[PDB]
Amino acid sequence: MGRDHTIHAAVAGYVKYYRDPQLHPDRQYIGVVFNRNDKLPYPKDAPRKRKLGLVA
Amino acid sequence: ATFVPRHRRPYQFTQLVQLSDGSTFTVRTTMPTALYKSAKDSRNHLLWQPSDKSLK
Amino acid sequence: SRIINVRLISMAMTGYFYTFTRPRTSLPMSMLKYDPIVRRKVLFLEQK
Amino acid sequence: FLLGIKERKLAKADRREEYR
Amino acid sequence: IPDLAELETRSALDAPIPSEEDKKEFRPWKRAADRKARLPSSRYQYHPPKYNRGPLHPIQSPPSSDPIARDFVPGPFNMPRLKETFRTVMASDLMTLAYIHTPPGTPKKEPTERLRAWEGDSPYFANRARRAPRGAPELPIRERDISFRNIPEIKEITVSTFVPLGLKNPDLLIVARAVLLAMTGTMPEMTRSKNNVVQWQLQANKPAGCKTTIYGNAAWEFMDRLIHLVLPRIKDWKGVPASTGDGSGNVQFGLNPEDVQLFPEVECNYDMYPAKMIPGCHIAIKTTATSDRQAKLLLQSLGVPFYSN
Amino acid sequence: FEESFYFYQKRLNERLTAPFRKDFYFKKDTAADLDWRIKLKERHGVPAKDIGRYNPRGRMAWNDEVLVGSQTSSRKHMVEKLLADAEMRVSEDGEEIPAEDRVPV
Amino acid sequence: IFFLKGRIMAGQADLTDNLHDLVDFKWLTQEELRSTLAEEYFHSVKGMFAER
Amino acid sequence: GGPELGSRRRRAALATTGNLPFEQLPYQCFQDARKILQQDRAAKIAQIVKETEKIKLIEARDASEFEGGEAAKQTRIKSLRKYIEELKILADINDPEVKRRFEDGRGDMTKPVYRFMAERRWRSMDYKIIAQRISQFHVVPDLLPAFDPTMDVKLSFRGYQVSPGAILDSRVTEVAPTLRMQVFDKGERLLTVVVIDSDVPDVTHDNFKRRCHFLAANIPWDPSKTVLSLRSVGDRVEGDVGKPWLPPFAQKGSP
Amino acid sequence: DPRIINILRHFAVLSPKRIPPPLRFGRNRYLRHWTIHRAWLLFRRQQREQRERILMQQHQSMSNACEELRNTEGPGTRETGYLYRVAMLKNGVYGLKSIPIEYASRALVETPGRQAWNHEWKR
Amino acid sequence: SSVIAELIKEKLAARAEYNARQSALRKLQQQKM
RNA sequence: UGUUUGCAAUUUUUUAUAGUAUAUAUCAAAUCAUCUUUAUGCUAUUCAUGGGUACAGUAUAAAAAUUUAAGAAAUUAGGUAAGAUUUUGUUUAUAGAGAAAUUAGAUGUAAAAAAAAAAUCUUAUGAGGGCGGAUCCGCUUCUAAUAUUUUUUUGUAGUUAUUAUUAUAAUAAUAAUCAUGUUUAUUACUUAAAAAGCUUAAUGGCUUAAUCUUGCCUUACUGUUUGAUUAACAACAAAUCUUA
Ligand SMILES: NC(=O)c1ccc[n+]([C@@H]2O[C@H](COP(=O)([O-])OP(=O)(O)OC[C@H]3O[C@@H](n4cnc5c(N)ncnc54)[C@H](O)[C@@H]3O)[C@@H](O)[C@H]2O)c1
Ligand SMILES: [K+]
Ligand SMILES: [K+]
Ligand SMILES: [Mg+2]
Ligand SMILES: [Mg+2]
Ligand SMILES: [Mg+2]
Repeated sequence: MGRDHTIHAAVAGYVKYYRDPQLHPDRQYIGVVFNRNDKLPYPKDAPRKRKLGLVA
Repeated sequence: ATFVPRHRRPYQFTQLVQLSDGSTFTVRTTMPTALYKSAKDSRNHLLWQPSDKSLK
Repeated sequence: SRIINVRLISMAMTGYFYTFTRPRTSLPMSMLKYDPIVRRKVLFLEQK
Repeated sequence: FLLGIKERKLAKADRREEYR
Repeated sequence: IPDLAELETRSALDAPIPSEEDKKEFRPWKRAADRKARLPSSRYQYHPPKYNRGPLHPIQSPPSSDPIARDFVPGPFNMPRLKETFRTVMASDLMTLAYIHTPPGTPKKEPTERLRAWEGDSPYFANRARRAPRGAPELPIRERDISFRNIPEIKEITVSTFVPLGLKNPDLLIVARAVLLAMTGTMPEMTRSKNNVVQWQLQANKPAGCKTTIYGNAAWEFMDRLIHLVLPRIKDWKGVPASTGDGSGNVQFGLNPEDVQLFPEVECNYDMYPAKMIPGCHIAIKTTATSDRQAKLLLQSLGVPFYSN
Repeated sequence: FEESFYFYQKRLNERLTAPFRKDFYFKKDTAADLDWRIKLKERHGVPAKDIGRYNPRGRMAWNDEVLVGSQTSSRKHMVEKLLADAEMRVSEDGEEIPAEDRVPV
Repeated sequence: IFFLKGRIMAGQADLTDNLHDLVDFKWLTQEELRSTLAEEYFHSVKGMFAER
Repeated sequence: GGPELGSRRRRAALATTGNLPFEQLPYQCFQDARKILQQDRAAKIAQIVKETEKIKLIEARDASEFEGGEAAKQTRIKSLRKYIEELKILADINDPEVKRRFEDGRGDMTKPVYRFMAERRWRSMDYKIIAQRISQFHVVPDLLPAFDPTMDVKLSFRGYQVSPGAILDSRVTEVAPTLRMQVFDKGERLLTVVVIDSDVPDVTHDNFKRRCHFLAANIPWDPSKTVLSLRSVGDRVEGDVGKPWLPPFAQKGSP
Repeated sequence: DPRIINILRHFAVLSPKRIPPPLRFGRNRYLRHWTIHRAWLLFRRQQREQRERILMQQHQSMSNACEELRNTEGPGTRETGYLYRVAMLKNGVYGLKSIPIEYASRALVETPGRQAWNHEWKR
Repeated sequence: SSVIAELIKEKLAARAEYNARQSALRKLQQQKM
């Protein structure tokens, strides 16, 4: 989130509009998933899905 | 960093309060007097002793 | 007229400066800023 | 400071002994 | 027994009471004098921090109970006669006076939701905001029955003094601050005006009074001085109005300036305050009661006469 | 335990409460002031009458805990000292009343 | 028998010209009370007792 | 008056004062407060004998008698057994010497009392920081679905204690670390130590893989043992080393 | 003005800089205070548990009598539980004259008065 | 103050030793600067 | 000799010793300005300005102090850390006090403790599962975790007291039960909407912080640079956000 509340992607991926009742009961969030078939919000107990993002 | 305020209390004494009936009890007060002889009190007021005829 | 633009001159005598605004009915400005000539944080003081 | 008063007070006592 | 074996065998609480001979040779005043030296200091030199940065800061503050702590207040010094009197005798009566017998197998009452929701067949009712409090804008607290587990008691007392004229004569606030100092035994906190009125010359956000709050035994002792030494001496006093009460178990009333000097703490030094600078105070007695009638009943149990307002 | 505890806490109050200003209760050079000063000298400067002899300040302030059997912490000793103070020791002229001509309370 | 509880502000009990056939009266503590009254009569009225 | 007696204040105060136990100091309030706790510990020990003999009666009782069978008999002895443990801790939690012995490190950790205070010390600060390191560094849910630590673990490299979550040098972390573990539970159990590196970069599949840098098992540990050196896991102490200590390393460029 | 200065001198003493500092106890003194603290809190428990035990017993006695009273009948041609329903009424309990001022006003005192009790009181 | 003097001497020596070391190293820093 | 005078009590570090990496002591720093004359004076008494005497735990003559409220005022707005979380209005009551002045209030619940059976999905960097083409992709069984069921149940004690039976104890029922803790308890969840506050109108947002309070600060930094504003304003330029 920027200064004026503008939301930007931090990673390459696909935009996903969802609601996280575990995080906040009455908020709606925007995310970015590395796999288009994934669904948010990710279960709090699942391992974090992250990409290396480096070249050798 | 919330400040921890220190209590500012004045010197206190232990005073004997002798009511108009002669009964004496101990109290914690700030006055320097040792014995407070009370000539007038609830034990010598008609409003608190409506049935008493001596005060009537 | 109420606000003036002052110049905070470096005290490393490197000639770098910072310009900030402040009201006339106030005290002179004085800050610890980064001088890019010597590449170190030095004391900057108002010009006059 | 405190010990200084001790030496000065003790010194004053020696002057007083001679007076007495 | 194996359970007893797990206990600390070197128990110090089971040691014999000290003897008399050893008691005679224990003279803390002689030990220091004979040494003629300063004992080395201990390496444990932890002192309570002046500021609590947070729960994970390396240096933490101790609980207020600890004597070294900067919030420590010496414990009780005596038993207030009014706190003893109420609990020993009065308490059994209030429980007896106000009692409603519940059958043996009465089902527990389920408290109703005071913020109602919309239930019905209209598709709009699902996501409607919870309804407002029915009646008053703010929800009033529900009364608790007087049982052996809930006996109304006095908790704290707040004495508040408002001195509008102080703004112009700053010496009215200094004297006012001193009166509440000796009357209650605490350091009053100055208060500021909040409204602006040109007719009354009242200006907003300026120091125009002080207040104090005494808790625990200090509150009980304050009631003793009020009910038995101050209030009986007021001339032509009728009693506490029967309309007093905020609807939650708190009683409030006001004293006149000539009755504030009747306090035993104020009269002894009545000549130390400049003339006609003694203020009037508002005394708010906060109790554990949950209703106005339960509070008035409590005060009646402590010898407080009420008059029909 | 209650008696010992109160005495223990009363002495702790000496080390944490503000000092007593006699000027706030007695006017200088009066019967009350002079009478308070004489009795204050008998108490060795302690403005209180139920805590014995203890100085919150000084090199010997640490010794605030009485030994076993201390009559000072008893209630009979408190009432005795407090009643030995209510008697006036100075007449209205500022002269110390003789010890034999003092009226007990 | 249902026993109510009463508080006496002042005065003394007088058995003169009593309607009920009462002979003597005495004010006893909780300790002396159990010795005078019967066991069953005492076991029923001991729940009303107080600390002191 | 050597260093084996304590600090300079003790060695100094132990030669200018009298020889008398701390519990026997002739102080009014201290001896009047020790008499209240005295008859209390006697009342708690008198309760442990009444609850102990009450279990035998319930133990030697046919399950058929209980209206709930054998299930209602184990839940009644469960609450009784737990009620005894609290009485054993409440019998010495007020002792002034037990507090002194535990603070001086000379307390026996095989007794419930000392383990109760030792656990109340760990939770006060040490648990809080490690509970924070687990969340902030994303140990959970990365490694485990949910984890609430129950024992203390402090690792030191070459004597110097390293704080939790501290970037260490590749030379300092070249030898097996020493674990200063304190267990607050009763009995002796086997503890398995696994050091896993969860940030090994795999450039082929564009993701991270997990690499185990140390693995050991079958390590007997009691609440009286404090230090464990990961070097002598199979030489001095009993244990099975699945994989010896691998020097941590991190290639240039990767976080 | 001189009287006001006397007032200020009282507040100047209560200033945070003038008041005494936080206590500084050694280990032996601190441990001794810990026992005094520990015992006092336990002593309150015993007074609390004792005060709460008596309050519980009294309530049970009232409930027993009330529950029993509800089942009884009479006197004479009165329906069962009439007396129970009459006892639960709270007429004047929350009024102004509910509890007599004299009984409540009298409190416990360390020592008795000149006349501890008045037997000459007449209706 | 028979045995305490011996202990105080160990205290004074330790303080004096460090005070000498502090001055023996502060002089070194003033040479590198 | 900083740190409370009766004795290994906080964290890290320095040094030393024993020791084969641990252990104790020691040192420094952080946390905190606790006040420190061992008596030299005072007090009482006595004896000729003076000389003694006093014997101290019920401590003492032997140190109660020895050479003008900022926590009553300032509406100070940014970085960062911590703490607090309805502050507005309305309403109730409250000496002076009135339509209009201050203060105190204004939701409810929980805190001994569960175990166990199957089912419905969903997930898993779980079994490197199996089969097609360890990790990719499509199929997939098993375990695990979350969610859900009103599901299938079992247990719901112990402690204090009461009552009932039984021979102070046992059993059953009933009521209470967050409490080893300075009751001003504490901690967690909950408490419609509007309103207050956030440099200024209006709109949206924030109460889990963007508000408020406090501590230390001045990144309101220098150079270059990324991706966007469905390719800013339907061009260009001046602009806005953002990355390294
Ligand atoms: N505070 C707790 O630890 C605690 C624990 C369980 C229950 N409760 C409940 O809280 C309510 C009040 O607690 P409480 O019973 O401890 O009240 P309390 O009377 O014992 O304590 C209240 C205040 O009075 C003081 N006090 C108590 N006894 C005293 C005495 N003998 N002499 C002088 N001062 C004394 C205390 O220091 C405290 O400040 C009760 O209903 C009780 O059941 C409290
Ligand atoms: K700030
Ligand atoms: K609201
Ligand atoms: Mg802001
Ligand atoms: Mg408001
Ligand atoms: Mg365009």
